[PDB]
Amino acid sequence: SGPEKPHLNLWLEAPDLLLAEVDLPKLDGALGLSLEIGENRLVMGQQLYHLDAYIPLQINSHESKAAFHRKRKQLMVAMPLLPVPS
Amino acid sequence: ISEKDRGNGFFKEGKYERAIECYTRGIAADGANALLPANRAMAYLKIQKYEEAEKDCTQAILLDGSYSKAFARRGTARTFLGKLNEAKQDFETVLLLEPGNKQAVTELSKIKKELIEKGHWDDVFLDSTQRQNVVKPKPLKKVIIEETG
Ligand SMILES: [Ca+2]
Repeated sequence: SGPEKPHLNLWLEAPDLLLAEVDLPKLDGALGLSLEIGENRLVMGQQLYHLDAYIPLQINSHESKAAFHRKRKQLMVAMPLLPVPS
Repeated sequence: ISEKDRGNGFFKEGKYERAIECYTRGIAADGANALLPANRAMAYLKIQKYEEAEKDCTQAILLDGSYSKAFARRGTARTFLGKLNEAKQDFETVLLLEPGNKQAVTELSKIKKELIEKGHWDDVFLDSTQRQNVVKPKPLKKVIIEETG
């Protein structure tokens, strides 16, 4: 047995806005859930679920936000993108 | 001699309140033309009359349901009035009538970010159209997880 890898949704809502949707049905409540975002990485960590993903985009970690939707059992992440090289 | 052309003259000269008079006279003499209310809404914006500009834009949209520039002016007006979700729906309409409109793409990012900052997650995530722009998957940063719904 062990923690399961959830289902992840990624898309570009805008050229500089990346949105995520993690499905956590067995989970309820944002307490006991940690989220870590790097420049090209997404870490979601109680040990019921765990998700270590690599994103092929430059993420603004400081201005990123997240929220756990209780009705739909989903973790929603909002990752603004860093300015691209000229 | 056109009352709209005369109003545009005052507008280039920055005389916004005098262009509104011409635009009003042109509206009262031709209620079917959608250029006049959109032009007067644009002059209203120049003098921070955002409430009055929204009505002049809706009037133009009722007349011409495809007037892209009318949605654009109502979009900025609705932002200053705080109606962010309604502003988002206007600029996304522009993006359908004028795919690639740069004012629309810019203001949509600025609006969808402020909507998430204020907590209206569903207004962005549920009403989203760009769900097909899929993205297939060094110190870390701890991001706190608020709640919603
Ligand atoms: Ca109509």
